[PDB]
Amino acid sequence: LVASSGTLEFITEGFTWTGVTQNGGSNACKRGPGSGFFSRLNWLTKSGSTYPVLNVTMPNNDNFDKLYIWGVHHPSTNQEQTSLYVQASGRVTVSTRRSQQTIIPNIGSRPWVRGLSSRISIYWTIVKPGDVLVINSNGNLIAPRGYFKMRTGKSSIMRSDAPID
Amino acid sequence: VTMPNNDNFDKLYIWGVHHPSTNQEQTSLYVQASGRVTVSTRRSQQTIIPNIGSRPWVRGLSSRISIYWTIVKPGDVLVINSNGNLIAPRGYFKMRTGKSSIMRSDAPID
Amino acid sequence: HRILDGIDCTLIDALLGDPHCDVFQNETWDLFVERSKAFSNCYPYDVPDYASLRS
Repeated sequence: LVASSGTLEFITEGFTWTGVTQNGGSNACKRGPGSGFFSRLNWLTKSGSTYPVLNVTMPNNDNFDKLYIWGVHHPSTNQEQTSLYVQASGRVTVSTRRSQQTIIPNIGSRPWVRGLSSRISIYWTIVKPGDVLVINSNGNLIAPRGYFKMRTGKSSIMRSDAPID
Repeated sequence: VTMPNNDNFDKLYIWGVHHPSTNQEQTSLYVQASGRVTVSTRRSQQTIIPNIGSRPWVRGLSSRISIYWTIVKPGDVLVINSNGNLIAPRGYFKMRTGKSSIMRSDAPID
Repeated sequence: HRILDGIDCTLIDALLGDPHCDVFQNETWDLFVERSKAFSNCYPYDVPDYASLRS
């Protein structure tokens, strides 16, 4: 989808996420002398000892298609879910006026990849002009920090190992 | 329920899974707060879990319903057991074999 | 060919029981024409794999 358009225009929208600690990260992924996290995503954790139901609205009043990237966190065990979220069983639901997609978080053990034993599933949702994006979840929700423009062109992708001259 | 197929043609049943907007709509329409729809046959098995979530304002309402079908062969028996968010079919359709298709168009008919 | 005119309903709207397609009761055809100005004025639905059930 992005290789057909060929752009990385990350327009930072005015997302409103209240009652939730933002900019969460880990010790394995570092940015400089300190720790780091994803720059295009926002890892949502608990805010103290209270994690309420999140409700956002993203209207599309432009003349181009929007592409949002949201993730579902998969902890390694039940101890990681209770330490990052208040509710032990979350559910991520991202729907629009023409589509509806719900991804259930799956608690399970993962192999040792880059020191960590946890992963995150990635699912996308394309918003049409005139649609309103409603993202409501009760746990394991990763919030997007922007979107991309779905341009129409003759672009593609190609795996290669040759140098550029 | 049990739906035997003692005919000589394929059957097509249409069943839905209701998706309420919140937990208050589930308890007001159903007794159990967590349902599960399971429609299986002798050769296939499909289970759709109801997903409680908020929907955008479409035609005044903020709830939707997922649609999944199940084709019943002659000789099979359709068993539909569920504990909530179940939409029951009132009939079926005959799966005829022909050269028909669909076409999106805006031209008038003369 | 027996051409059917889906003015107020699509093919999925006639299969689910939309009240705007009451004249298509037990109606057979050869080609269904879906208009671009078609809309739903009932309980909203979602069809995962929309090209699977319509074909």
